[PDB]
Amino acid sequence: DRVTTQTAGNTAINTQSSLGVLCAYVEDPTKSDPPSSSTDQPTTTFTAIDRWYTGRLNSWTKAVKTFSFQAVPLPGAFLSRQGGLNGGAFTATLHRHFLMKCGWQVQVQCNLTQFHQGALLVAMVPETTLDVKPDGKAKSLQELNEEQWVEMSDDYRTGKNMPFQSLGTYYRPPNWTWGPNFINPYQVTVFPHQILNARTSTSVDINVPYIGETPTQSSETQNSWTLLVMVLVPLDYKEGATTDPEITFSVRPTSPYFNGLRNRYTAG
Amino acid sequence: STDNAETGVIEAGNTDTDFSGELAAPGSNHTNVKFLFDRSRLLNVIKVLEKDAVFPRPFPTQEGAQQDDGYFCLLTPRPTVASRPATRFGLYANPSGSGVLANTSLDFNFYSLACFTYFRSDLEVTVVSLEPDLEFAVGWFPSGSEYQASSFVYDQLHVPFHFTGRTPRAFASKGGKVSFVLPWNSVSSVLPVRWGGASKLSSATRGLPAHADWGTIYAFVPRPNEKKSTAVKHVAVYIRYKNARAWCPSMLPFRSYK
Amino acid sequence: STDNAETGVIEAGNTDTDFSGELAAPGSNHTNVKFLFDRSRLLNVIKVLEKD
Amino acid sequence: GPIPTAPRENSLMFLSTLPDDTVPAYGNVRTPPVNYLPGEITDLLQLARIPTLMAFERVTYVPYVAVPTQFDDRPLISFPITLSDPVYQNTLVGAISSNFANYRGCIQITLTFCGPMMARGKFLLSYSPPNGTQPQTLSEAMQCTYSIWDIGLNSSWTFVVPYISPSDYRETRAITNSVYSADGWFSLHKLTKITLPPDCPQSPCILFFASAGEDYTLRLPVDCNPSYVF
Amino acid sequence: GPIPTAPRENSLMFLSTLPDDTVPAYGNVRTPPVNYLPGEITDLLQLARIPTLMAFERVTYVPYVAVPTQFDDRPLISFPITLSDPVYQNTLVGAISSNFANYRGCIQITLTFCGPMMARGKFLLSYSPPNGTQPQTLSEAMQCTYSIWDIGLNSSWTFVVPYISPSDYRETRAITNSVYSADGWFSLHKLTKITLPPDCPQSPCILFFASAGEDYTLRLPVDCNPSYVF
Amino acid sequence: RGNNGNMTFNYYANTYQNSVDFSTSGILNPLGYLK
Amino acid sequence: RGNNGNMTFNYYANTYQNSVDFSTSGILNPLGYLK
Amino acid sequence: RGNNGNMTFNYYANTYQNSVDFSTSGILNPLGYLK
Repeated sequence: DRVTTQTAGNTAINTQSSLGVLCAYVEDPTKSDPPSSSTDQPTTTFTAIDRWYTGRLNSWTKAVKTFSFQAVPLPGAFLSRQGGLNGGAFTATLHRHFLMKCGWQVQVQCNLTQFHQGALLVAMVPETTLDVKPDGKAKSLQELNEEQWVEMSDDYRTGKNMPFQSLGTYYRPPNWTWGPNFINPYQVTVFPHQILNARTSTSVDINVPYIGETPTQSSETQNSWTLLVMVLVPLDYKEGATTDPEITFSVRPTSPYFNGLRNRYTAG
Repeated sequence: STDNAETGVIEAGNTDTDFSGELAAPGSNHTNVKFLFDRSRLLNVIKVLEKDAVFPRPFPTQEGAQQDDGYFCLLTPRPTVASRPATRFGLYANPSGSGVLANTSLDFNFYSLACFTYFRSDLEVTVVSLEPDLEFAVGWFPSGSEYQASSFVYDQLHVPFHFTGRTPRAFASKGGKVSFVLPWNSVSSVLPVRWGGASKLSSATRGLPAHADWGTIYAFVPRPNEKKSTAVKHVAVYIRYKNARAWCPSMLPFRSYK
Repeated sequence: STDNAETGVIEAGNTDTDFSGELAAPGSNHTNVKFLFDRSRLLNVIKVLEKD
Repeated sequence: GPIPTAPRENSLMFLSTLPDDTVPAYGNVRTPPVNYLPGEITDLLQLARIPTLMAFERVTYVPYVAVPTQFDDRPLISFPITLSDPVYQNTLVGAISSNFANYRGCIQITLTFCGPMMARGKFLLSYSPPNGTQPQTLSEAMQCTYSIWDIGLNSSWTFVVPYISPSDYRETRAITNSVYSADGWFSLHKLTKITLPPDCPQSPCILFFASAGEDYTLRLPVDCNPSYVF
Repeated sequence: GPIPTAPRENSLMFLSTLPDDTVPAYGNVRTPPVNYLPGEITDLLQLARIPTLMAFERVTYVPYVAVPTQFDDRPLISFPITLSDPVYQNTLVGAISSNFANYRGCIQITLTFCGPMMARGKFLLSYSPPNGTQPQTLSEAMQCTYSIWDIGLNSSWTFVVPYISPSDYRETRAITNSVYSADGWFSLHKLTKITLPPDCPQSPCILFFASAGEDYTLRLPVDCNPSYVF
Repeated sequence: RGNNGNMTFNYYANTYQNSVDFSTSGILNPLGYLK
Repeated sequence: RGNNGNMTFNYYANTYQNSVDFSTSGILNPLGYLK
Repeated sequence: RGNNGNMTFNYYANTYQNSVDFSTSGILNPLGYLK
């Protein structure tokens, strides 16, 4: 009846105005079986990682144009400490294994009031590469404080700026005009999503199961799911009201598994 | 009818909900995914080998390296360049200047109806000649292998090794056609239409899958090395998915507005 | 696991013998001798007779 | 003894669409199980029946429409009903339909009001079958099929375009405006002006969604257009 | 009357791997019995599951490794796990695997101590899944999967490399070090120095064997490399 | 099933005509649920 | 058995298709035993 | 029926050989009546 409270481990979250919980593809997204591509003893969930982890995004401002977006690669967020996120036990255990698989639960929060106008779209895009710079290297924490909100242009629309394999000098460089990771703004509502606007609610909750091309993926590189936020109607408010609303989100892993124990990972 | 679109789930209705009327009959089921994709189509055009070949080197290749280009074709809907998997489709809008021109390919229909994320299916291949009264053959090897490059001497006549091997080789009569089907042999369970992982643990290129294909194909003339002709020849390759399946929705290309 | 290789006969094991784990499924039987050798291949090249 | 037979005139022909199989080469292969992947798609209608955002011109394109403050009798916005029309171009219904030749069933439209919670107003939605000239006033609009939608607690309102055609099935592209391709117009009318309290932003915005109906159906596949790559 | 039929596009084609027979020419032949020959082989796995000797460099190759007397923290010996690696080249497992494309199951390693009966010592065996850099010290080795083996009455000790892979089946050759070809490293550590009584030879030697596991499996034949003849 | 017209006779065996997944030991349903 | 796809029909007789040995009047078993 | 001589065997299925009308839910008779 618009009041709900979600509990897990030693943490609990509530809301004074809810719209429901969206289950992605199945009746019970939590149910899952151990992987069949490894024969060692796996490591199921323990009570110290059944939690909600919270972080902070950049603030929404009226100067933002339409279809500008922000992205958050789920398994990569912990590893890169984006937006101040820190997993503690989950991060420590993820840094000490070779393989990992798990679903997710996410929720976003905003604090608009009845005197504001605007709308935000929140969706979970699978198998995306919005977190990588055109040169092919992951964005540093300094770049986010400059590109507050990612712009939208024909390059993103057509996937013409994807990661690039240098072709050497024996050939002659061609003209690149299309790629498989394009983004089509008008069709983003295909993925599991909820629409957030000033007049109706202040939070959105989505539940998602595991997906991958193999039963399990490498810990340090898998990027199957990604969180997306996009602007549909630019913000506007009467002069004198509260400005620059804040945004926050929380995440929870479900039915994890691990395999291939080893020492702390180190790049080389 | 009153409803809330913010919930994400909206129940489809009919004319009778708000007005007087009735629902229409089913009709036909031509939208079935299995029935839609079982149709042959052109994939690529390649030359015909007349001697032992040298497989192209990896992409960081500098100038001056000797190899054979445009003789091998990959079996995969994804973009490719220089007989190796790629990530961005290419196009030469100014055919001039130095440098070798890179072969390219793509499956226009498949990516025009690529509404999902993962795919799996068998595949049937066919080849056709583009020259009058030509004799040729076609060879194949599975995903994750390589082409042997050497020859043997019989009666002082060199014979390339690709004549023999325990992986299929087929011959056609004058003006004939070659046809056969292949299984799904990649290590991965499904073929990713779009990907965002990395294969190597470091120095990798994100979004470039390693084994998203069925195999590799090439054509050659059944004659010894001593009969290298003076004119190039070409053939055309046709593929046809069989018993297809899809697994997760996605979005379609962006049709630009003039 | 302790064993003596000098006896010639050694019993094949699995992952579970000394660690926690389980055995894998069979898979396919492409190693069968009868199925392996039934494939054509080149043997020799010879000339064509035009007289006795 | 040999069975005597005579091949027909159609022999050695290669037909792409032939409904039959061919000879195997490398059989006896066994593949990994795929029980672990959820959400298998069985028919593309499952995707055709998901709403998506349309587009309009702000003169250079946006999905929403801004309600003005001036007073005039023309329709606020009106677009034809033809799947090849630009407005449906990027929506899933249009994008999928462009790969076929015929269709049936009822199209569906949805709207959502994203203005301040304190606003109040009413709107009129109408659908006009084909005529010599399209409607241009409320008096004319009232006579056709129409409905009244009022701003309240709930934000969205769905509208269904009935399938009224002189023949079963209809063409999905309009080379010329025969009665079998074009099927009238849709238009939106502002019945009453919006009321807002002092110190609130003006000119609220409204949003559109388009999707297939319950009894929608396609037929007769056709080859696709590759111009997008350029 | 003649049965009318139309041959397909694939006619008069010669396919080496076709799964069917042909016409006989000289039938009705009867051959001697072969009941007297024992030990018929039914599957080549029977031979793949027999241990054999590996090889290393003495700098010019020997199957054993000599235990030094100096003290250092580096692994005594370490080689990768990739069937195309030289160490497995001449062993039966590698030699047979080079003729196929995929594999499953658990590999097996065995050792045997051939030193004087009066010696005593202990060794540590570890297996490290893939990482940015390979292990280089006992502290790191202890964390991975490992076991302790001590010299006693019995001479040999078997070790099993678990099959831990991100996908079913794996490639049997490494054109490039994708996660589907290389699968980490194996290394041996001398936990304690060897103790010998006076007037005994120093630097004992240790021996290696490699074989397939219980649940090993191959798949997808491929043509072989004839370079050995030269 | 599919774009296959024959309904009476099959020459080759199933395991040679098609690929199979090795074992281990109506109206369209909707996608996306709310509770 | 073997790399043979047909499973329904055989035209020629067995003694003409194959050679036979004239009479006189599952899991893999191991090779090499110890007692 | 018609100019069709075969009366024993049909290879392809009916729905692929012919077109069909989807459902909805002797001596010659004369044309033109008087009452």
